[PDB]
Amino acid sequence: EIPDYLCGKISFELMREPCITPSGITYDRKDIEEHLQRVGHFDPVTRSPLTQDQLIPNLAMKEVIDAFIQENG
Amino acid sequence: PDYLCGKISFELMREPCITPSGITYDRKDIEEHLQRVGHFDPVTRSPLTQDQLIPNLAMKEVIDAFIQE
Amino acid sequence: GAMGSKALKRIHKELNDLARDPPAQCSAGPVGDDMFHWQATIMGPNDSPYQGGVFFLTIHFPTDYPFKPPKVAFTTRIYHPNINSNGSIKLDILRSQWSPALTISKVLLSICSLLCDPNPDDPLVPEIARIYKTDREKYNRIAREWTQKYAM
Ligand SMILES: [Cl-]
Ligand SMILES: [Cl-]
Repeated sequence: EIPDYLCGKISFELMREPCITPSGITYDRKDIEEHLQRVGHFDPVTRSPLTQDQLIPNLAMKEVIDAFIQENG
Repeated sequence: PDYLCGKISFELMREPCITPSGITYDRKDIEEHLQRVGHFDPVTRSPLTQDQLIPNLAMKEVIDAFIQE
Repeated sequence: GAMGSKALKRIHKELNDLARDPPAQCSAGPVGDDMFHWQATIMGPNDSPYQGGVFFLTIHFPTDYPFKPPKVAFTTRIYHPNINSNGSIKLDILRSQWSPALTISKVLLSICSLLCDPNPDDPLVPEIARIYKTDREKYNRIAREWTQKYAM
């Protein structure tokens, strides 16, 4: 079973390319990019204004997630 | 696990902080660095200031579960 | 990000309020292009042995400001039971009694109060606190000598 901080706030699945917003919130890249294009330019959780270019790769989470794969699925 | 450890402290972090370069440091270390070494990222060397530091809330949840082990 | 921008807008707001209504004997503001790093000036209060001296302080705001206190230290040497040779200030507002409703203006007022009225019973420098409590004539003498040697 998966922990929650590994799963996407939007995707509800294991994150594959985690980005973190200026609020400190981490999303899977495709899902947050799809939210920004279809819903609006705001953080799904904090609601503060958000654009695609402000997403930051959460590099430490990417290796946390990779280590989960290397243990199970 | 090297990834729970800071890129300055080289120790497990209590307050993970990420930079626009996407590198996570323990807060005290990165802030001391910015205030008294220079306004730059110690690993990428790109320009960085205190207000660009972003709490790495996901990484904090990781450390919390490892502590309970 | 959100947090840093929030801190910046509040530091900015506190700077503006302070320049619009300066204290007569004090000042504080960013040293250059860095809003998180200020310098302050305190005139030694008349009716105290710091009379006539000028004291400079550095202020570093945290990224969590206003939800963490600023870091404040003297860069001018001063003889005081709650201020040490590194310039560190033992003062409640800067430690356990911080509130996000307080401001740098209130930090400066509190430090001035501290210079007029030490807290020797909770000392940072115990020997100075002892001379303060047991021999105020000597404390005043040495404090004025330090004011003349280091702040005039
Ligand atoms: Cl997501
Ligand atoms: Cl670090």
